[PDB]
Amino acid sequence: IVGGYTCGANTVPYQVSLNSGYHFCGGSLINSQWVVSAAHCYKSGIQVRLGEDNINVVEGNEQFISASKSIVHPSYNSNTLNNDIMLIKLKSAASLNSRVASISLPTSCASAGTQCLISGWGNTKSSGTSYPDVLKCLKAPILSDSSCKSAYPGQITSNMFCAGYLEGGKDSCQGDSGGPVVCSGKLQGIVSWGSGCAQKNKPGVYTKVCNYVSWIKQTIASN
Ligand SMILES: [Ca+2]
Repeated sequence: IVGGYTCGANTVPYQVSLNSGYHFCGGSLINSQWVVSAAHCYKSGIQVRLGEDNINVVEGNEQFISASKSIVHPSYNSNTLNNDIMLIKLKSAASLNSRVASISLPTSCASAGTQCLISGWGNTKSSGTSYPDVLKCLKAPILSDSSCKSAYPGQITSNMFCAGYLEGGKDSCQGDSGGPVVCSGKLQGIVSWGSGCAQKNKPGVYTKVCNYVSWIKQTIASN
């Protein structure tokens, strides 16, 4: 996260770190056994880390659970990042408490202008490189469809939305991928892509979760 702030330990209790020997992507806990992330975060040998603040120190509230199964969206396109969504099942159920908690799925899609909370352990620099140890947060608004498509002509599907600041300086970045965008208490987005981070006229692009709620529900009911 570029130009964000320190969240505060366990104030975002649905935030997970995906670990394959090192943190590489975020995710969201949506019930005691399931995590939503980005399909481009796919890899084998995922361990899901819940209750994290400092991802390099064991602070006492963590739960480390291996994934039993990953399921990339059937229509995921790795060229365009259309349908950039994946489900991860945990080998055992997480214990839910004040520090580990699920986030609700949306019943209806979010509206342009709505302020949302984006979080992760990704790069905090615009052009350089610095990765944080504690969880970073950012408030950012959903941008109109028209301004999104203007920023990224010929690249935006109806399964994507833009959020952020056209003036630049505030954005998600690499290492935040797969993490949450939470608006009005619902998971509305997944950190997907962007042209650089925090650049003028290049806002963040997010997977539009409300288009996938049927697929998530049926997949969880069968696996
Ligand atoms: Ca930790």
